[PDB]
Amino acid sequence: GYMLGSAMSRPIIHFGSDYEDRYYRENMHRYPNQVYYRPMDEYSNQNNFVHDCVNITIKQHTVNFTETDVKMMERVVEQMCITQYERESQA
Ligand SMILES: [Cl-]
Repeated sequence: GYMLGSAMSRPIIHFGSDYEDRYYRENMHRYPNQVYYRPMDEYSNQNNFVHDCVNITIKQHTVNFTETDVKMMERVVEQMCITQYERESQA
């Protein structure tokens, strides 16, 4: 029973690796702009929410993708899952 959030903008994250900084700029459109999540009411801890959200969002979006893609999406979808938590908090 994982819901799917509405579209949001993909963040722009900068990486220490010059390769990865640039890889992200070019490929960022290949990554989710929505996130899967179990509902905020089933968690006391945002860390568990985000962790779940990242795991499911990245599975659903691969169930095409490099190892580098998965580092990218780990940092970037976390940040989107945090945004989504913010969305549910406000509500
Ligand atoms: Cl996480």
